[PDB]
Amino acid sequence: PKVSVLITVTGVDQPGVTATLFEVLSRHGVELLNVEQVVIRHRLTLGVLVCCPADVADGPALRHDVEAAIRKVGLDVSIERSDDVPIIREPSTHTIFVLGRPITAAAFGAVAREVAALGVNIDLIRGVSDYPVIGLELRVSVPPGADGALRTALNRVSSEEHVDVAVEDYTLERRAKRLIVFDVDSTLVQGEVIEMLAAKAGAEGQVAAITDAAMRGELDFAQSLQQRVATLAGLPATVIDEVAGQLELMPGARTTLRTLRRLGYACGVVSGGFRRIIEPLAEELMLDYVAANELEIVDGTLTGRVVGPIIDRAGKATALREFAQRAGVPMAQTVAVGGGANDIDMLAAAGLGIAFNAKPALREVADASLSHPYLDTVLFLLGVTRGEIEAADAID
Amino acid sequence: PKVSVLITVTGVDQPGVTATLFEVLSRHGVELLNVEQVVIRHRLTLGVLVCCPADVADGPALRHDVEAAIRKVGLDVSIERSDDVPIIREPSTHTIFVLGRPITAAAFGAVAREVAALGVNIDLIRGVSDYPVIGLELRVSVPPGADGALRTALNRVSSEEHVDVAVEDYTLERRAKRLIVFDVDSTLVQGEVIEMLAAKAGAEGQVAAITDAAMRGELDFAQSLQQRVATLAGLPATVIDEVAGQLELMPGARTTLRTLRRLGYACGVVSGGFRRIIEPLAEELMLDYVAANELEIVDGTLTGRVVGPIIDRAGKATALREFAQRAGVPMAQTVAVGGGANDIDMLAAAGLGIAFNAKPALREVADASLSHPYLDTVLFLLGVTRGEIEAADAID
Ligand SMILES: [Mg+2]
Ligand SMILES: [Mg+2]
Repeated sequence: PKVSVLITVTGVDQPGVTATLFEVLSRHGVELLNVEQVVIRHRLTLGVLVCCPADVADGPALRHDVEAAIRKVGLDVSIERSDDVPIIREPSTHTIFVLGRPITAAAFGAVAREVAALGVNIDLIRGVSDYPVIGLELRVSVPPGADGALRTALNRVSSEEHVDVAVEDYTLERRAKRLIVFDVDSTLVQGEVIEMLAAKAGAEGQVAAITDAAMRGELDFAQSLQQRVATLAGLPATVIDEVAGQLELMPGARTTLRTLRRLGYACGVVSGGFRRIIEPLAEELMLDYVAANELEIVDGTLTGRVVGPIIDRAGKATALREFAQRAGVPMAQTVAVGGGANDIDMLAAAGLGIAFNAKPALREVADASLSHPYLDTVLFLLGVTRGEIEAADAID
Repeated sequence: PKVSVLITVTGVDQPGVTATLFEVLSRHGVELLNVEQVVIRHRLTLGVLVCCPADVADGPALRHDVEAAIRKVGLDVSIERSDDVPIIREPSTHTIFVLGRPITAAAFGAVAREVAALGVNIDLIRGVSDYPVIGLELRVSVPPGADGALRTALNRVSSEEHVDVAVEDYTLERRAKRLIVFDVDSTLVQGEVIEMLAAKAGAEGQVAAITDAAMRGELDFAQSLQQRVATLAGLPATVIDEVAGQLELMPGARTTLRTLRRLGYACGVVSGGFRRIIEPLAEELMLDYVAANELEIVDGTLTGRVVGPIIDRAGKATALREFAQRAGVPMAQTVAVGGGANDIDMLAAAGLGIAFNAKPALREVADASLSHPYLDTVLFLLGVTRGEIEAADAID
C-alpha cells in the first residue's frame, strides 16, 4: 500500500459499526496506520487512517463500498487522501483537574477561557468523579514556557469561582508517582491532637490560639511548639493513650490509603506532633515510615517539654528526603500532603505538593490545593477515578 | 438545580467552542455533573450533563441560547432532559492490544468481530504506536466469565491474521505493574550464549540442536544443560569474557529498560545461563536482581559441568517469587518476559507473562505473545505509547 487514506465515521452509535467498517476495508488493499474511536452520549466518532494501493485510492470503488455500508445503517462517513497527515497524535503535556461542589458553568467557563488565552489546546475532557465532589479532567497541550502563567491564571480562577484547580505535568516519568507523605493533624486525622491534649489541662484556649498562629505561618514552629507543649506540664502520661483513642480519621482517609496501597505506593507520615500517638496509629494504617516529635516524661508525668531534635519546617523536608532515599524513589516521584505553614518546605521538596484545607501561607506555594473535607480527593489528583476506586473495592 | 439536562455538541472542530458553550450555560442556572470532550480527525464531540432549575429546563430560553450560539459558528447541538441518565461512565474491564506489521483491515476486522460475538462492548480505540510496529489499543467491557473465551478467540485470530493480540485486566490494581524479569538468551540478548561458547569448542552444531530441543520443551532442562555444558569441557575460562564481549542487546532492549526505570520498575534477569556472563551485563544495565547458573572451573579451565543448584524451569519461578518478596511486590503486579519452554513456570507465576518471539510450548501458556523482533513492544503491553517514550527521551 503506497498511498494514504483517511476514513471518518460519525453519527448516532449503533452496534456492529466498527466490525462492519473493517470488513468493508478488507475488500480493498487496506493496511491500518491508526484507529481512534469513542462514543460520548451515543455519538460515535471513528477515525481510521490507512495505507492502500494507489490504484484503489484513485478509484470510486473503495469510496462506494464504504459510503454504501455506512450510510445504509444510518451514519455519516467521509473519505479523503492524506499523505501529509499526522499518524498518531502527540501526548498531552499537562493535565488539569477541576473539583467543585458544585462546579458552575461559569467556573468551568472561566477555566476554559484562561486555557485558551494562553495558547493552550484542550486534547481531552472527561469526568473523574461524581462523589464526594464533582471532578473533571482536561488533558491539555501547553506552549513551552507558558505553564507558570497557566497555574497562575487558573489559581485566580480557583479563588474567584470556588472550585479546586490543579495543573500537573503529564509526562511519563513525573506521573509515575510512587511515594506519598501525609501530615497528621488536620490532614490525615481530624483536628489538632495538641489541642486535645491541652483540653485535658484546661488550656485548649491558649493552645488553639497559638496553633492557628503557627499553622498560618505567623510563628516560628519550634517556639510555638515549646509554648504549646509547656501547657501540658504536669499531666499524667496516661493522657497520651486517652487522646490517641479519641482520634477520628479524616473522611476519605481509609479509602485514600487503601487505594494508594493498591497502586503500590510507599506511604508515610511526617508530623511535628507526638510519636506515642502517631506510631500506634501508623502501625494500624500499615504505613511504611513515621517521623514525629517526642514528649518528655518523668515518673509517668509530662514535663511540658519535647525531647530534641525538633521536627521543624525544615525537618519535614529532611524526613521526606530521608524516606525517599530509603524507598529508592526520586524526589520528582514523591507526593506530600499538608494543611499548615508547618509543611511549606516539605511540599516544595516533593514532586507534587498538595495543600489540603490549608492556611493561606501554604496554598500560596503548593503545587495544588483542595478545599473540600474529603481526603480521597487527593486520589483524583493522582490520576485515579471514582469508578476505578469503587470497582477495585468491590472485588474486595 | 433540581432537574438534569444533557447537551451534546458535534461537528467540525473550531477553536473556542468549549469556552463559548460554558459561557452560554452560565446565563442559566447551570451546574456541571459531567463533561466529556474529544476531537478525532477534526470531529468535535462535546457532551455536557448538567443540573439546572426546573423552570429553566422547562423554558425555551436555555434551548434558544445554546442552539443559537452553537449553530451560528457551524456546529450541531442537541438538548434534552435526562434524570435517568448515568452521570459518569464505568471503567473498562479489560484492554486489548493489537500489534502488527502490517495490521490489515481483515485482521482488525477479525478482532472486532470476535469481540462482538462474546457480548464485549468496545469503549475506546486509540493508536499506541507507529514504530517499530503499528499498535492499537481497545479498552473493552467484558461480560463476567467471558474473558477466557475472549483470549481464546483472539489467539485464534492472532495466529490466522499475523498480528499480536493481547488481552489484559484493566483494573486499578492489576495494572499498577511494578516489577519485571527478563530471560536473557533470545530475549534481552540476541542469540544463545551457550551456542557462542560451543562455537569456541567447534561444537555449535551439537549444542544448537540440543538448545532448540530444550527451548521447545522436548527436553528436561537440566539434562539438556548438562549435555550442552559438557561440550565445553577443556576450554580456557578466558572464553567467558570473550563471549561476554560479543553479546548484542535485543533491538529495543535499552529503550525498554530505560523506560521501565522512568516508570520506577524493579528490573531483573532470571537465566539458566551463566553468572560470569550475565552479572557483568546486569551491572551495566543497572538491574536490581540476577539469578543464573554457574560454570565449574579448575585451574582456569572449564570442566564441562555446572556448580549446583541448577536453575531449572521451576527455579525460574522460585527466583521471580524471591525477587518479588524482597522488592515488596505482590505476584499480580509482576511481569515476566521469556522465549523458551524453560520459562513456562515463570510466566505463569507472574501477574503478566509475556512470550517474546517464543517457541510454541511457551506461546500456548503465556498471557500474551509478541512475534516481532523489537523488545520495546513489551512497553506497549504495559500501557506505554511510542509518543510518551519519545517525549520522555527528548527531555533527556
Ligand atoms: Mg497539620
Ligand atoms: Mg531464552
